[PDB]
Amino acid sequence: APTWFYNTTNSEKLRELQHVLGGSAKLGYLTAKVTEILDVDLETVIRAKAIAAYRAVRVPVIVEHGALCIDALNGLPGALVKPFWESLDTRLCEVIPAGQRTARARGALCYCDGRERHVLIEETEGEIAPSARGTGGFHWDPIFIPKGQTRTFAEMSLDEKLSFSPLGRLHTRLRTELGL
Amino acid sequence: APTWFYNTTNSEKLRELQHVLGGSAKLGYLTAKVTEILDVDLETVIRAKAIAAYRAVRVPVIVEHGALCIDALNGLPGALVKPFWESLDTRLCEVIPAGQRTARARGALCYCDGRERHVLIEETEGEIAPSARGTGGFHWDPIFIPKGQTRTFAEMSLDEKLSFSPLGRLHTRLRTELGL
Amino acid sequence: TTLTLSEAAPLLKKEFREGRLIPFLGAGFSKPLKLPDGSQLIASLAKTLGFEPELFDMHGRFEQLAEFFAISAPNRLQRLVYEMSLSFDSAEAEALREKSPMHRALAALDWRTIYTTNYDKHVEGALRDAGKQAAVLASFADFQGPRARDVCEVIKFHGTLDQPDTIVLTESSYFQRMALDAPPDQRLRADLLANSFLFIGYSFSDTNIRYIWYRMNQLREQSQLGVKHSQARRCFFATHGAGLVQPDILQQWNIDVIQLDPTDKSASVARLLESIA
Amino acid sequence: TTLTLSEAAPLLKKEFREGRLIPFLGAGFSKPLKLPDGSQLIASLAKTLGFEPELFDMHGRFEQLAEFFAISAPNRLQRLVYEMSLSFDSAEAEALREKSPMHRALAALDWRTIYTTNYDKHVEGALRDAGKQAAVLASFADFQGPRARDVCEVIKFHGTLDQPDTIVLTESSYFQRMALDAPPDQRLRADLLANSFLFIGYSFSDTNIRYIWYRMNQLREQSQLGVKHSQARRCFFATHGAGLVQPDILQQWNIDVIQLDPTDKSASVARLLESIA
Amino acid sequence: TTLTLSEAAPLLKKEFREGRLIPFLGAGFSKPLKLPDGSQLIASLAKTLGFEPELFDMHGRFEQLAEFFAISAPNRLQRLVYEMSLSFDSAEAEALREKSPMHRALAALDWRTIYTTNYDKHVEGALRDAGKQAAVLASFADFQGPRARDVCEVIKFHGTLDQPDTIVLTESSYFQRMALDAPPDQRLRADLLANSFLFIGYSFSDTNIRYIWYRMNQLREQSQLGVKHSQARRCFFATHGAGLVQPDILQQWNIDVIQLDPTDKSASVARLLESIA
Amino acid sequence: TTLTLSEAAPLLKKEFREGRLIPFLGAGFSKPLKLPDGSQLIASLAKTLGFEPELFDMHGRFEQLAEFFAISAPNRLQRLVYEMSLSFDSAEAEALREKSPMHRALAALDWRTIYTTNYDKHVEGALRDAGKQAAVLASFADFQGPRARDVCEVIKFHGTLDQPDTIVLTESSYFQRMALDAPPDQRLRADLLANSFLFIGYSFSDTNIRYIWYRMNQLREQSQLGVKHSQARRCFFATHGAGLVQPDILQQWNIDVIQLDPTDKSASVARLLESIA
Repeated sequence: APTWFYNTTNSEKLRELQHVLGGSAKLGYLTAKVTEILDVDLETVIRAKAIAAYRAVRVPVIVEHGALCIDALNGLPGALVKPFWESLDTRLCEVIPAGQRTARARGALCYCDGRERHVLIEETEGEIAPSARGTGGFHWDPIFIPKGQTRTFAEMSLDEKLSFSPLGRLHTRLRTELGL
Repeated sequence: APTWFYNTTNSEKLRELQHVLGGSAKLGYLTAKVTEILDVDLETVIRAKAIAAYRAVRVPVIVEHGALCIDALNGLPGALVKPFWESLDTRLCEVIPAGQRTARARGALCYCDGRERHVLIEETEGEIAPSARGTGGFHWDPIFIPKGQTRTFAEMSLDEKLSFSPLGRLHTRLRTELGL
Repeated sequence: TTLTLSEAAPLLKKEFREGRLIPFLGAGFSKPLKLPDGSQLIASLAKTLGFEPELFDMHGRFEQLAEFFAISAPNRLQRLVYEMSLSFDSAEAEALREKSPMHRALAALDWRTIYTTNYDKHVEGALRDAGKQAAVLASFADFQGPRARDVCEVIKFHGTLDQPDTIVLTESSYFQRMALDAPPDQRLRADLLANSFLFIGYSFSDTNIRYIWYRMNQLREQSQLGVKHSQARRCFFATHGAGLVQPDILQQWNIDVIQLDPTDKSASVARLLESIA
Repeated sequence: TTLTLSEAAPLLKKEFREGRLIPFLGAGFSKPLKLPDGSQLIASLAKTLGFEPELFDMHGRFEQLAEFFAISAPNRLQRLVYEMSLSFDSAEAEALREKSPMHRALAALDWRTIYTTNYDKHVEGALRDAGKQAAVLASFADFQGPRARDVCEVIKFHGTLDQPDTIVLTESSYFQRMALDAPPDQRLRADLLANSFLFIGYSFSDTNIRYIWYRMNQLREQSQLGVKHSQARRCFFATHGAGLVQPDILQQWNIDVIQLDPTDKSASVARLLESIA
Repeated sequence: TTLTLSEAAPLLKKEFREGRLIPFLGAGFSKPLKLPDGSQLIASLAKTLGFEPELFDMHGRFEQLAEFFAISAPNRLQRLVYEMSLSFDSAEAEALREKSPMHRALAALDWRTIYTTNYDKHVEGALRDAGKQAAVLASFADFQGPRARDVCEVIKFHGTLDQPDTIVLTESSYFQRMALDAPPDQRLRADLLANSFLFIGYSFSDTNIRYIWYRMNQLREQSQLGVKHSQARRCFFATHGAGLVQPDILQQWNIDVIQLDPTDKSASVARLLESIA
Repeated sequence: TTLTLSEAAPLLKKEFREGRLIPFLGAGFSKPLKLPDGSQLIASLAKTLGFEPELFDMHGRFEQLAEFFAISAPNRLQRLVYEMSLSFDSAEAEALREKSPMHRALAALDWRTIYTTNYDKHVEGALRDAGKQAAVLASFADFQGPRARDVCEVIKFHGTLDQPDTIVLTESSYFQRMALDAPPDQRLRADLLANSFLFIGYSFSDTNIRYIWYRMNQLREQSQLGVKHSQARRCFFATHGAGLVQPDILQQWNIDVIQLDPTDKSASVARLLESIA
């Protein structure tokens, strides 16, 4: 029987997690729907999802949230990844000016056993792409290019993305802290 | 004693309301803090504030919400007026391209007696200003110019703004429907 | 302070071999049957009174909104019991009850007494699907009727839909059942002296089963007030999310909390009932 | 002394154009819905009391056997009302009600008041299938509720299955409805002063509708005891087998018998209701 | 729930010593007199109207066929009352009444009030054969006439053949006696307050005495609606075949069923009336 | 079905002139005193057990978290009662109590009995500020002590902070006060026979005062079970947001809801208490 339960609702975030932490016998998987807080700060959102998800499942839970922060939009989308994705899918590469393209992709995990929350945050500095390129990802992976490469996240494979994406360094940190 | 109670938290929305509907003996004023739903659609937000505000005060309540919809941002900010105002005060006139400036200012009232909600929506078509001009308004009134004028909302007086602003035509409709 | 599936399996088996284990089934036991909520049913009946369905739900709890029908429009309360009988006991709910592993694992055991708090017939009908006989006990006329000793007695603790005057659904009816004077309550007063209880399908925020959990403990302590204090049989409460504070409270009410696997709700309850066999 | 289909069609049309025709629908109107008998249902409930089903039917009429459940085993009488509500108002009975030409021809007319004596919901539900609004009137709380003047009022003369305390099915309940003190009875006392009635779906050997046929005539004659005797509107009774003695008795009770074609029962009633249009 | 002969004998004797037992005699009491049926008499009168006797009986009950003579050929209804008076009160019926043990055992007791529903004179004539005086009470002029207190008052509940306008034989006359407004009905309203009744000579499928059995119980309960509920005197119904469901219904109508020996019908009634002495 | 300020003012004045009005004061009456929540106090004590304050509040209600201290760390529960006594009865809370218009308008009237459910001393201390004498009644030793008849008796319904063993704050202590066996409960049993109650400072979602509202109505109806039903004095509940369904429920519990002005909470309660004078 597991000890920690990862709660997610996106079907592709689950497939990338189980590619990395799928063999661990002490990680379970739940799909409880919790009411998403909306805020620009990633530290605020991920710390409030852990209360909202512990109330739903009442087991030691792990939650996840992402953020895209563009310097042309002065920190927006931020942790508002739901209302921009429901309005600008990948047309968000058009609505920002073409002179300054730099942005930062950020991710956060928070695990809560009921007594205390612990937040892990990674971050990748990159720059937004001129047009949407690629299929293999979720939410903005066709329009984000990390610093150093010429290639987007969705143009990469799954092993290539998790060596650059923020959610790849978090899942290695989550393995060693929880002993998964 | 009043019959309908207008619930608001902004201190300048209250001062404009009482300039118009201040003499009515059957309108009270409440400042209960309710949890703001965040969504792009104005019809969704104002219809969910009326449930959230009736739960707080339990009297026949009137709520209010505004929206700014820019065509360059494809409907954004929308009814997300809180997270953009906490990030782009009036620098939002810079982050959109300078070729296409058109936008629509929208407002909505919803009154709920406990049995049924009724939504009133007005709308003003205009275009965003190149720089923030004016002091007399709230939330985006220095950077919005209506169609026809050369002058922003915050550059206008209070009587001039309420003959152009969406919240001015709503308060005249609210008087005749509720008999205030 | 929380048992697992494998730890609680020899504890439940020891109570069952000597015939001292009684299930106490809640609304979560009828969850795989895909029944309507009842709060959705009472909201759609409020359209005739001028309420929007999301607005009528705002004015109180479900038993409080049923109190409103009991005093202001009594023909809509009888309409509510009518269309729950068409919905909770429909032919579609029977077909899901045939293939439900929770209801098959319940009927695979030779119980003597089964308690339930839900109004539908799917606790007895699980026993009829296994070829076993069941006796419904809800009113005074049910206890007076004759039956054999082999038949499992299923006591409807809050009434049955075929006897609409036994339904405990109005808020005032929940308050007057706190005195424990109903015929299901008087049967509970004698069964707590000898038996251990297996509570399945409740939440910690119910506030009605919590009074019953308190009052059972008070009646055990009152039954040994003059004699020396002897140790009683432990009761059990199967949960998918136990929390961190509530299992310690339940332990002082003679109830041990069993943590079931929360990934599949229906399968983990079925593995609990099959470990008793 | 018996009207045919073509002879009674201008007589019924004249009463309908001035809004003075009220249908009075019996158990034969729900015949195409393929409902259970009720006497078959009460016989299968007697197996728990030790009766064979053909032997329990021997000991009296259906209302007399329901009297036996009302006094010796009251939980089986509530079981009978329960499983009639599952059977008479099932989804299979609604699907036959969609395609029934009797129920379509009834709902094609703008009635003001429809009386019925059967417990099922298929008189109102025929009006809901035609996009029309209907108001069920069975208890005192139904009359007190508000409604528009356009809505056809369907008075359940012997109760409705969603209000189980209004059901007139026990023999003692039939005897106390002979005093005419129920809210459907008080509405009938005022409607016989102004309206003509169309009785559809009864037999001559019913002995309950015969008392109602007598008592309506007595209340018409009592309402003109001091004034000069004026001529009243004729009532009507549609039959497939009229006989030879019974239509002469009914004529003195202000009721004219209409002979319908007995080859197809459902079609000849539908041709009667379409000739009114 | 059925008394025998020896069990009901001290119960009937206790009511008779204090003068609170009234016989209520039916058509089965005139069975040993070998009278014509009346349904045979009404069928032979239908030959003049073109009916075969087996075909005229097909079209309804006896009171319904007498309704047909009351409205279509009134001279044949008066012919029916005429030739029942020649047949039911003939000299051959008096000679069988001399030797009948039922009529001798009835007249051996000093009754105060005897009710009967049959039209013939053989209830009073049994008392005249024992040297006792009887007073026939059928119309308003009979009650107004003077008499002594020693004389047993025999109330003809459905009229007498010597007063043909008091005969209750038409179906409409049976329906208007359900309101209880006749002078025999008003006497029954006061006698049920103080007396117990002995019903002899009826069947369970009569449907006219069943309304009287219901309405007597309703008038006893209505007479103690504001005061505390006191226990009333039990009524009695002597039967040769009691059945299995009908005696339980009669017990709630304050009537205890007495099973008599069905081998000889006339002897077992005579042993009942002699056990009262 | 909701009274206003001017409508309820002659109703409260009529009860007060004849000395039959008792205030029943809740936690909302101590709202202008700026006291700590208690849920904030119990969360900061959970830091020593390893809980974050927002995480410890997640695991249940306030009385349920106090149940956890009563059984797992009893020295922290006594710490909670200790630092509520330093906070609820501080010198800063007394200074706000001097200038509070709610507490001045309460003490301007000559009450005979005042009930309160909050633990602080500010109900009696309002009477001491007006130069009046008050008698605290919480334990058995308080009732046994002598006092004059002029002194207003303030009954602490859930205990007082100077008698820490009288505090009703643990969840198990709330459940055992539902039996009504405490000395404040026995005083309430006699005062509901003669008095009307003014409930000030509660919410409709309290679920503890709702049981008290139910149980007072049940004890009034039980006190007139054999005699004729007479009309009782109406109780009152002052509210700032009444809602739409809950005032109809409260009317059947002999309680009329008074809508106060929600713009200023403290002023509208003060205008209510001054209209009684």
